[PDB]
Amino acid sequence: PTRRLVTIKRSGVDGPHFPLSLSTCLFGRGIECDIRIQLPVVSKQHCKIEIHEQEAILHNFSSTNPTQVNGSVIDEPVRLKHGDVITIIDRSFRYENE
Amino acid sequence: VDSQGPTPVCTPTFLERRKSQVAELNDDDKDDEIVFKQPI
Repeated sequence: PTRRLVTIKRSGVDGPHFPLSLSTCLFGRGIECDIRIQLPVVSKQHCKIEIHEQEAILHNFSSTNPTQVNGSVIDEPVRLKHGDVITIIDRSFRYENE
Repeated sequence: VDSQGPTPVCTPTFLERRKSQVAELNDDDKDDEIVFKQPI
């Protein structure tokens, strides 16, 4: 896989990594989600990523708690760039491109 | 909480509890609260 995602812990230490091998990565409480979090403050889809030969696009489905990127909310769709970090409440995922 | 229940917005109380919880936790965090659907 070219795209790799690293999990950030509440303590600020990186742990297990998630390879975005699949063309779609969905974060949330829903099981159908590629990444599931057992937090009651997490939306069913929270964040959705779509990977196109062109580039990687992150969609914000969290209407209750918007996803933050580079320390900023993404009310609208945003193209992912190598080095861009997705931040969820107290948890964030570092995006690495190849 | 069911993956099909309510979704309360994260507030100052929730964030403070997590920070406290981290202090109450240790290297045992290893088993945080994130689950990977696909293999890693």
